[PDB]
Amino acid sequence: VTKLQVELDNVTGLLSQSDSKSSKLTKDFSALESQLQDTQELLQEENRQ
Amino acid sequence: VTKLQVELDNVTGLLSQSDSKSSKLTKDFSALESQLQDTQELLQEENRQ
Amino acid sequence: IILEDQNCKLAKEKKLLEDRIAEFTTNLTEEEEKSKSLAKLKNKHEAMI
Amino acid sequence: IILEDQNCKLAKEKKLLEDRIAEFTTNLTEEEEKSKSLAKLKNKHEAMI
Repeated sequence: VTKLQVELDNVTGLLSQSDSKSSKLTKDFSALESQLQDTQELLQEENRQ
Repeated sequence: VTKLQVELDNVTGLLSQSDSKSSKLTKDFSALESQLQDTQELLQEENRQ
Repeated sequence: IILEDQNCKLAKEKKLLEDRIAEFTTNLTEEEEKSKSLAKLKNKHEAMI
Repeated sequence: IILEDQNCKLAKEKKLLEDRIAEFTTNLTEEEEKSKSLAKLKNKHEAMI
């Protein structure tokens, strides 16, 4: 029971760290979306010029 | 002990769900990262052309 | 028509590569999600084993 | 004249897309084996348990 409780804390910490780590990944995913849209618009506008 | 074992399986599922959410962001991260490479690298050719 | 024929077939390559690169990048990250998800679940078996 | 600029742009994009695909597709092979290998690793603990 104590060993399972210790594993529960590690499991809860792993899932919590994964969820918290996912928030930091949103910046990279969101930054790429804004960068991809800006780069795509720059590449598309470059063809017109 | 028997209850914690079954409860551990349910708690472990949340870790996979949290990891899937964090890993899901990495999936689009690699896709956007690869797309940015084709766009960022193409930007250098745009100025050259 | 000859120039458009080449551009038509060549346009599909740029569209297919751009569409395939998104799936290829996600496919590579899919293994990480399954590996990370299985690794997290496997950690519970390691602590139990 | 417009097709020449569009065809030339698609030519560079198609060349960069194929080159970037190999950089990501190559990692998929290692991730595919690692992800699949990790799947059987979890079963080893279950069988051993």
